[PDB]
Amino acid sequence: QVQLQQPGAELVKPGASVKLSCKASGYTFTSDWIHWVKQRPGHGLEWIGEIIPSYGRANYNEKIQKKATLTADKSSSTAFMQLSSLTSEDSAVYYCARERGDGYFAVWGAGTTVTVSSAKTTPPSVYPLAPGSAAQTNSMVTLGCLVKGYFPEPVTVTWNSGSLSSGVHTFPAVLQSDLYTLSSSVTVPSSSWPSETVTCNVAHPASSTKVDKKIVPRD
Amino acid sequence: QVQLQQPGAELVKPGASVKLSCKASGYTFTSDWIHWVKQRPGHGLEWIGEIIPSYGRANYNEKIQKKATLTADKSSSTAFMQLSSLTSEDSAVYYCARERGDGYFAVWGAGTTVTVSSAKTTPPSVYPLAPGSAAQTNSMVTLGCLVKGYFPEPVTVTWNSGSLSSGVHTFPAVLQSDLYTLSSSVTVPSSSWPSETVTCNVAHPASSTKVDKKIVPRD
Amino acid sequence: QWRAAGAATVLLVIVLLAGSYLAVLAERGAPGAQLITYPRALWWSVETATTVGYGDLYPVTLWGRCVAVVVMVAGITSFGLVTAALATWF
Amino acid sequence: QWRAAGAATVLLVIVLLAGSYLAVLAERGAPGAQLITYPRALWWSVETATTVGYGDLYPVTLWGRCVAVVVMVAGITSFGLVTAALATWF
Amino acid sequence: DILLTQSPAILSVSPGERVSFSCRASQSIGTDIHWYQQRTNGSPRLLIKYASESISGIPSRFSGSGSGTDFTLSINSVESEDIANYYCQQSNRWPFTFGSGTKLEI
Amino acid sequence: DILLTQSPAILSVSPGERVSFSCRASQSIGTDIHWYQQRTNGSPRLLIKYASESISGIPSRFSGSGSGTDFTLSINSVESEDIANYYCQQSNRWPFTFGSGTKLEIKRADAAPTVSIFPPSSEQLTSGGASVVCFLNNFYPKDINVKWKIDGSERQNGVLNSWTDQDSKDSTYSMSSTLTLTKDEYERHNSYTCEATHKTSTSPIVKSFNRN
Ligand SMILES: [K+]
Repeated sequence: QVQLQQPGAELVKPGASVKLSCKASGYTFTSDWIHWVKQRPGHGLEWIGEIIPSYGRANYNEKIQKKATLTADKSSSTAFMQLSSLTSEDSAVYYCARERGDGYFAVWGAGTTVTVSSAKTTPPSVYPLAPGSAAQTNSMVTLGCLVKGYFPEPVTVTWNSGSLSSGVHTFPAVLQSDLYTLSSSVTVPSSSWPSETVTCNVAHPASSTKVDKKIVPRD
Repeated sequence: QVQLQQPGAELVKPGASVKLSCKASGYTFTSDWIHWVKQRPGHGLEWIGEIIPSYGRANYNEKIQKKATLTADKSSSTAFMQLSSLTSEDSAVYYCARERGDGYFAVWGAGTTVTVSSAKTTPPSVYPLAPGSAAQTNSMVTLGCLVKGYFPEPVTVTWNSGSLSSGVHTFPAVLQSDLYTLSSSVTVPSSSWPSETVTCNVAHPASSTKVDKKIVPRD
Repeated sequence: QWRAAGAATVLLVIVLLAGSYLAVLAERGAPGAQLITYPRALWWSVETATTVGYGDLYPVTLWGRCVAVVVMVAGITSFGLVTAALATWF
Repeated sequence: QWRAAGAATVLLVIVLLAGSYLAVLAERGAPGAQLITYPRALWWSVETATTVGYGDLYPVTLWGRCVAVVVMVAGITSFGLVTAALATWF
Repeated sequence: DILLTQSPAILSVSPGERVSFSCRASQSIGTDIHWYQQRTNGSPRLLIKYASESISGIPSRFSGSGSGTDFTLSINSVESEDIANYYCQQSNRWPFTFGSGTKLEI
Repeated sequence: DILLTQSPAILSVSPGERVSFSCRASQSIGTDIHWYQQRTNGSPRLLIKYASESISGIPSRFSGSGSGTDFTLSINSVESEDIANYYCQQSNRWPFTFGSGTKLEIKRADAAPTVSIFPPSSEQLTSGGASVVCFLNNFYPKDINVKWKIDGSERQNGVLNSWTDQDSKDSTYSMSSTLTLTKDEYERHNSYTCEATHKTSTSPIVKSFNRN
C-alpha cells in the first residue's frame, strides 16, 4: 500500500504561505528521515531540506533561499513543510520521500503541485467527444473528452475508473487568460462501443471535484 | 611444464552457451586466484572476472554485461567459465591466468578461441606447394602448403613437427562464404631438398583433426 | 571476573549504538561532513572506540566531536576493563 | 607468566593471518577497495591489531569491517595480556 | 557541496539496443551514488542504490557501474516503458545532491 | 574504476635504439602497475611487476619506472623479437584494469620482396579446385602491390590477399595472394603470372608458369 500521502494541489497568493503535509504508513523507525524536493516544470529535482521526526531536528539546503520550515508529528506520522511568502518562483511540484538514514530515497510521495497566483480556483467543464455522424469507423474507434476552464493545475483523467487504460492519451494543458484546458483520448475496438459503457472520470484536487461523463454516440 | 591448459577452440550458435575450462598444474596455494580475460581480434585485453577456488568466491567486471559464471573444482584443479546466450559480440579469445593474490598475472593460458556462428565445423584441406618445374633455384628454396575450406578458426601449422621453425610465414586466414583459408611457407637451403623430408603438420582444434602432408617435388 | 568485564561490554555496545545515532544526528547539516548515514557511523564509532580510527571517517562538528570523546573514553575504559579482568582471571 | 602471554601471542598471529586472508576475500568485488592483495593485507591487519592504523589501508565492505573488529579486539586483548604478564613478572 | 554532472542531457537509442547514462562527481564519493527514474508526471523511482546494488521490482535490464567520480547506469535492450528522465543522487557528503537529469529517447 | 591511458598507440623506433612506452593512471596508484608483452597470436607475458621489479626469463633490456600516475616501460636496444603489443595493468584498487595497448614497431632497411608462384596441386584438382598461390616474402616497407595476369591478361576476380603483421625475426613483412578458379577455368588458360610492385624496384618482380 501507498506509503507517503501528499495533497495533490495547493493554491497560494503572492506573499502568502502554505503548510504542505505528508502522512506516512508502513514500517517506521527512529532512524527515518523525511526529505522534501522541489521541482519546477521542465527542470530537475532540487533538495530543499530534511527532518528526523524521532528527534525533530531539520537541516536545510543553504544554496537556495530558505522559504521553508520543517516539522513532524510523531503520533499521526505526518511531516509538515511550511513555505512562507511565496512568489511565481516558488510554484512547482514538491515531493516528500522517506530515507532510512542510509542515503537513498526508497519511496516518494505523489507530490503536491503548488501554484502561486492571484487567480481563483475554477472547477473544469467536461464535455464528451463522440465521432461525427458521418465518421466511417474501422477496427478501432476513438472517443475522448474536453476539460477546460479550470485553474490551477493539475487534473487526473482516468477512463472507467482506471479499468480502461490501454490506448489513452492525455494532452498537456494549455493556459489562456487564467484558465487551463486539456483533452484526454481513448481508443477501443469499434465493436465494444457503445454496447460497453465508456466514461472518463476527471478529478480536480484544487476544488475537490471529480466528475464522470459517459461517452455515448451522437443522437 | 605448461601450467594452464585451455581448449584451443569452441563453436557456439547465437543464444547458445559454452562452458570453457582451464586445468592447472605446478604449484598451487589457497591464496590463488584464477582470472579470465576476453580479447576480440584487433582490440586489447578485457578483465571479465576472478575466482578463488580454495573458497569458491567469484567477482565479475561490473562495466561489461555479465555473460559469465565462474566455478572451480578443487580436486581436478580445473576452473570453469560458463558463458551464456552468446552473440557475434561474444566471439573472441579468452585467456585464464593465475594470480598469486599479489596483483599480477604470472602465467597465462593459451586461450580458447570462441566463435559465435550458425556455420558448421569444417576440417581444412591441406594441399602441397612445390615450385613449378621451370623454377630456377638458388641458395635457398621456398615450399609451402594451402589450408582452405575450414571453419571456425584457428589452426596451427608447424613444419616437421616443430623441428623446422626458422624461415616460416603463416599468413592470416581470409574468410569467404563461411570458410577460412590460409597458407604457411617455409624456406630451406636448395641442397637440403628434397633429400631431407619436409612436412607441414596442420592442426584444427574445432574438429580434432591434425594432418601431415609431405612436400616433394612435382612429378 | 565475568562481571567486571561483562558490565563494561554492555556499556560499550550501548555507547557504540547511541554514538552512531548521535553522530549522524550531529554531523548532518554540516557542509562536507561525511559521517552522515547510520551504517558507516556505526563503523566509525567502533574504529574510534577501539581507538584505531583510520581517518576514513571522523566528525567535523562540535557535538559530533563531543560524541566522539565519549565514544573514545567509553572505548578505552571498556576494553581496559575487559583486559584487566581477562588478565587477572589467567 | 610465559603461558598467559605465550597463549595470546599464538591467537594473535592466527588472527593476523586469518584476518589478512578474510579481508582480501571480503574486500575484493568492492569497487575502489584497496585492501585486495595478501601482503599489504597482512600489513593492514598488524597496524590495526596494534591499533595504530595509519589509514593507508582500511576496509570498505561490511565483512571486511567485521574482520576488522575481530582483528582489533584480538589485538587489544593480546597485547594487553602480554603487557599484564610482562609487567607482573617484573 | 558536491556537483553531479549528467551529460549528455538527451540520449537517442534504437529499441533493443544498450544505453548508458553517465554521472560525474566534482570529487571522489566512493560508491555513494544512487539512481532514480521519473516518467512524465510520475514521481522519482529508485532504480539502483550504492552504484551497483540492485533493487527489487526493477528489471534486470537495469545495472550500475563505477566508483569515485565516474558512474554509469545501464539498460540492456531499451524499450518504450523506459522512456523517462534519469537522475543520479549522492550521499557521500552533506547535503545530498542531484544530477541535472538525462532524458532517454527511443 | 581506474583508467589506464596508453599513448601513443604505436611507437616507431630504429633497431638498437632505446624506446619508452608510457602508462598514465586516472589516479595515484603508488607502484601497483604491471607490464605484459603479447606477440602476434601469443598470450600475454609478464615483463615487469610492481613498476620496477624485474622478472626471471626476461632480457635485462627491459626496465620500468614511475610511481603514482605516470609509468614508463623501457627497452634498451630494441630488436625484431621485441615487436609486440605492450599492456599495463593495475592492482591498486579493485577491479584490476588494463591499458589500451601500445604496438612497438621497428623501422629497418628497405628490403625487396621474394616472389614465388605455385601451381595448384593435383590432390586439389582431383577435387575440381584450382588455387594458384603467390608469395611476396620478407619485404619492407610493408607497402606493396601484387598483380595477376592470365595468358598475359590482368585478373581481379577470385584473388584473395593476406598480409602478415611485422615479423619478429627480421622486422619485415610478407603477403599471400591466392587466385582460385575451378579446374575448368584453370583447364583453359596457358600461363599465369604474378607481378610484385615494390618501392625497392621501379620495375615489377614477376613469376609465371604454364600449365603444360
Ligand atoms: K590513526
